[PDB]
Amino acid sequence: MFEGFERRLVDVGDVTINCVVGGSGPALLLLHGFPQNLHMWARVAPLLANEYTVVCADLRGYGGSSKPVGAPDHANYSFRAMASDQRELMRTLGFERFHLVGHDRGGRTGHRMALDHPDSVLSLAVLDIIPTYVMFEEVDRFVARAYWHWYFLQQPAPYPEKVIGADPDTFYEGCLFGWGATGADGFDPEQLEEYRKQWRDPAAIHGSCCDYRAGGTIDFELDHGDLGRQVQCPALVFSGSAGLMHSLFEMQVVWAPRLANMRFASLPGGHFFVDRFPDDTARILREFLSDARS
Amino acid sequence: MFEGFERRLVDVGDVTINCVVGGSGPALLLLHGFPQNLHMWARVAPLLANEYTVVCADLRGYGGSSKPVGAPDHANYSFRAMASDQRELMRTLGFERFHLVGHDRGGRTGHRMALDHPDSVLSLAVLDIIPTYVMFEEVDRFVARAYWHWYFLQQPAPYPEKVIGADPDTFYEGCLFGWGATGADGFDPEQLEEYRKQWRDPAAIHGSCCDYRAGGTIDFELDHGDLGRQVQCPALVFSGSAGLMHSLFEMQVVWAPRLANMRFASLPGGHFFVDRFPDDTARILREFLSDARS
Ligand SMILES: [Mg+2]
Ligand SMILES: [Mg+2]
Repeated sequence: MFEGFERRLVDVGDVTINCVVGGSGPALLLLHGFPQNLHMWARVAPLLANEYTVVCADLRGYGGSSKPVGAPDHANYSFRAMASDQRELMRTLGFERFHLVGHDRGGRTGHRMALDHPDSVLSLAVLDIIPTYVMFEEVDRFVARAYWHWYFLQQPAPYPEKVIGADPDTFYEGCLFGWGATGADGFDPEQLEEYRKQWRDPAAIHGSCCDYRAGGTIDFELDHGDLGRQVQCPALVFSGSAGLMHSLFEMQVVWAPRLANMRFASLPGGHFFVDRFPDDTARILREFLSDARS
Repeated sequence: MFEGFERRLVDVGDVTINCVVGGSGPALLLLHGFPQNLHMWARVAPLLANEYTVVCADLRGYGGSSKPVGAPDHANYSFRAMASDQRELMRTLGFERFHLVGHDRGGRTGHRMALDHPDSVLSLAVLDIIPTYVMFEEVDRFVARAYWHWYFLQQPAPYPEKVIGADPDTFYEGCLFGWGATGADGFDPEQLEEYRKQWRDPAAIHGSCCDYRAGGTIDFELDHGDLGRQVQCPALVFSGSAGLMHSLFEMQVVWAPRLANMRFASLPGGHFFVDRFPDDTARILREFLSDARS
């Protein structure tokens, strides 16, 4: 995978970020989510590398990046800290400004990065997510059941860590395959093994739990404080139209207040649509990036 | 434990209910909750047996009672089904009417039994619970985090079953001890070993998960249909004042619309106060039962 891309472990502040870099053209940072890592972009990145310098990076707590022990207030795993790492990675790789695409946690990191450092983000695509603030503030019995892990993973360490660690493949496969009878079909075998191998690392089990602890505390408070602001660069809300999120919330409604320049796109898949629709994901991203740059 | 009590496995229809019976005087049925069984009453029952014929029974899906495979609609684990079993158990043991005390799932079973067969329940004590309907209709980010298991346990079989199955002791200890520093202290070793035998039983892991799946579906719907109806017999709302519940809800507010004759009592413990305050629990239940009968 990532034939021809340079593989780099870059020290940024107090953590090291694992990434692959390939291509030429404007920089494009692709950030993964849970329970995955930069390998979710194994097919999409090579397709866009004919026009962009594509960087796929692992968020702190995931894949090959540092996984520090979470602080009692979880602040070292807020999206502000996660975004800072990635923005500094890009600056180190020589890119002061860059386009950003983020799925799941990576989209949340991107949203926070655009609010914290508007000048660094040329465009923002958030894949299959609604704002973290809305997820919690408007939770109801249906949202809490669908997103049960948003609450289980917030339990104090080391409880989720020990429960997950007793059989991580079973635990994460549930988060990845979800409950449809299609469920595991469609994942590329090679990318799926990268999710498996990397998630069995107890330090990554811990780091991802800390990301979720922060989400419901520090991130929620930071997001609350920024409700009077909008992301100003061109933005794309890109959803899996056959997924649970597209079904419980209206994209326009939850995002319009956060994005000053918003476009929409969807593919007929679920939350992990990038895994099943690599080529079409690359196509939609390329069209949006072209629109953004115009 | 339960010295002098008779052990009975009683067929009530399509399930068999495990119970112990002791004492003399009016019938008193004590129903346990999650993640426990009739042994949570090992100290309280002998104290009350000097004035009541005390029956401590295992709910279907728990302890030594039948644990059928959950139906796709979870109806065989509704509180209506669980209540029917216990009312028939009492009738078979010779009692058409009895006092009822329930903690956690057992209190939910009791509320539903009083709504479905008011003439069979002479008095109803609900221990450390607020109504199922409220738990779900008024959920917010704090409630969902505190009662995360109400959402994890609703995930489709066999997922929670396999996650829990990999390390039952770690999973249920977190449910029983909680996150506080004095979490594990103060549980009687003998009673704890009986809860543990259940924790490790795959059929009980499944049964309890199905109880939670029904609670969020069939039970919520049945309860919705009965809003406005109040149980008429004397009732006691008995809570652990040092616990989470007492902290997020007001007992008066959530129970008043459900109980026409309501009294209150509390002990300075958490959700599992019965384990820590057997003598005082019996004292309070004795005082309430006397008041009820008078
Ligand atoms: Mg976070
Ligand atoms: Mg039930």
